[PDB]
Amino acid sequence: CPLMVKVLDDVRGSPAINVAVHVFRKAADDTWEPFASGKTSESGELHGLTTEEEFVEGIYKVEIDTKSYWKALGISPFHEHAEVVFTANDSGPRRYTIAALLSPYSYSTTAVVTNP
Amino acid sequence: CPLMVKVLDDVRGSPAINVAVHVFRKAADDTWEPFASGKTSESGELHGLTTEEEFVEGIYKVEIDTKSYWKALGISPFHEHAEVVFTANDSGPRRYTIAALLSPYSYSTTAVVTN
Ligand SMILES: [Ca+2]
Repeated sequence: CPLMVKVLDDVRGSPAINVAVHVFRKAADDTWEPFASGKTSESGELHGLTTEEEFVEGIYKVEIDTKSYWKALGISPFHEHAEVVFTANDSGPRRYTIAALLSPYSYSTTAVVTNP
Repeated sequence: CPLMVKVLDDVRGSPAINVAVHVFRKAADDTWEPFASGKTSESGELHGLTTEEEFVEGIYKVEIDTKSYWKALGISPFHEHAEVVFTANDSGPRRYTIAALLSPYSYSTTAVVTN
């Protein structure tokens, strides 16, 4: 599993469950092509987005649907989504974990990158 | 000043100076229309991006060119840029400050909206 996303809720001190995540890959015409998507589990994690084969080198955008998460909890948020944009696999396959720590008017995002 | 952007460097504990910042407004066709841009000052701040008359309700994207900032310092970065996408909503709080706290493999962003 070469791309994983983990999301935490900093208001309630819990994993952020059922958060929609969309991944896009920058296409040759500079548009964003849908690549993969899913929802976080009860642990706040989203596994199984892609495979080593499918996950070619390129520029990827991970969009985390934070606004819907806050709306479901009955909280007024500021951001539409959290966005993480990065070049992946430029020197061969790597494994990427994108974390997002969410508050209504702020978020933090970190990447952990490991070599298989 | 309806909109200000402040950028900080969490490796050296300093303002992030001469960082390119681009703001876009979402158009009816869902494309991103250039709205304002500039480079951060010696204080890490970018003022004078827009006026009250120009800054209408809608969805805005702030793209901060972090990759160019780190690479020039000789430090290898992860992100292409930092992105902040938000809805501007008319109410009492009318001055928006978007702050970005930068590290090579992470960033934090907060918004302060005051009256
Ligand atoms: Ca390459």
